[PDB]
Amino acid sequence: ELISENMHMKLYMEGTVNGHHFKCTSEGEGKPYEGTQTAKIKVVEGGPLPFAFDILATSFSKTFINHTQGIPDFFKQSFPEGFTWERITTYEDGGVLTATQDTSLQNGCLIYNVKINGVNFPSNGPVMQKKTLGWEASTEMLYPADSGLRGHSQMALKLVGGGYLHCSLKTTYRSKKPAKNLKMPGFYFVDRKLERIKEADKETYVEQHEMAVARYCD
Repeated sequence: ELISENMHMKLYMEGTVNGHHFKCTSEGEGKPYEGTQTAKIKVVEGGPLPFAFDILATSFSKTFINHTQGIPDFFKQSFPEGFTWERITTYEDGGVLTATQDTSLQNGCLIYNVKINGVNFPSNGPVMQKKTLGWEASTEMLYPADSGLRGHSQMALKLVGGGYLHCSLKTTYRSKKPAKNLKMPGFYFVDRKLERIKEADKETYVEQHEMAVARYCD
């Protein structure tokens, strides 16, 4: 019940991509039970980034998923302790972006800390050439594994000039709450779309929106 109808989040992010160091911060809010949220994001060091902001988008919030059909909510159950997540995104043209994240709750506000390693992005590929046009909608499948929850998804990054770049995502979410105090879900799906409200100055400011809704087969 530490998770109310409207919640605010604050985030710190640091990492490198192809050797380029950067940091970002964000402030956001959303409706955890409706599965919607928006974050206002700033590149605060290393800007303007020499790579498409799109590769960072999935690293800016699992408490904001509308868990329907009575699906136990691993994320909302984890508070006040919180949870971590860890992920590899593999791009078909050779780049990989891993991220590790901590989610905690401090004085009613969600606090995210994220670490990023982006490696081997092709120098003349669309990510390093900033020739990308955002993500299509996607679905993640989630089920218990390794004492946490494993998630898998595939995403398509739209490209300037047509065509898409395919990626796979593989995540593990880990609760910082004793397992005995968690009701695990069974296998399920989360459908989500990630959109921009606005951006400015070579992606050094981006306002990002996500809607995410959990379900079974339909």
